[PDB]
Amino acid sequence: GELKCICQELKAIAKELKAIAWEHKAIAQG
Amino acid sequence: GELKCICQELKAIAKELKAIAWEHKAIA
Amino acid sequence: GELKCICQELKAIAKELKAIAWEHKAIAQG
Amino acid sequence: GELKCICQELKAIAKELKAIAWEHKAIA
Amino acid sequence: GELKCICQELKAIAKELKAIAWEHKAIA
Amino acid sequence: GELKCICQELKAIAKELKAIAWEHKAIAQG
Repeated sequence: GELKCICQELKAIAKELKAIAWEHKAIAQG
Repeated sequence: GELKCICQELKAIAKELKAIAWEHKAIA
Repeated sequence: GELKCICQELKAIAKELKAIAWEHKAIAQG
Repeated sequence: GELKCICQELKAIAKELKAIAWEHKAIA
Repeated sequence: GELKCICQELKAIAKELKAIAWEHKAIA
Repeated sequence: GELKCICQELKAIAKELKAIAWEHKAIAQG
C-alpha cells in the first residue's frame, strides 16, 4: 500500500510544480 | 516503517506545494 | 540504512516547504 | 507498476523545476 | 547503489530548500 | 531499471533546486 501512496503523491507533486511553473511564466510575461 | 514515513512525508510535501501554487495564482 | 535516510530527508524537505509556504503567505499579506 | 510511476513522475518534477529555474535566470 | 544515491540526492535537495527558505525569510 | 531512473531524476532535481537557490541569492543581492 505504501508504494501506491508514494506514486499517487508524486503525481500530485508534479501537478503542483507544473502549476507553479506556469504561474512564473505568466508573471514574467506581465 | 520507512515506506510508511515516505508516504506520509510526500503527502505533506504535496500539500505545501499546493499552498505555494495557490499563492502564485494570486499576484497573477 | 538507506530507507531510514530517505525517510529522514523527506521529513526535512516537508519542513522547508512548509516554511516557504508560510513565507509566501506572509509576503502576500503585506 | 508503482516504481515505474515513481520514475515517470520524478521525470516530470525535474522538468518543471528546470522551467522554474530558467524563469528565475530571467529577472536576474 | 541506487538507494544510496537516492539518499544522497535527497540530502542535497533538503539543503537547497533550506537555503531557499532562509532567503524568503529575508524580504519578509 | 526503475531505481536507476529514480536516482538519475533526483540528481536532476537537486541540480535545479541549487540553481533556483543561487538565483534567489543573486536576486536578493540586488
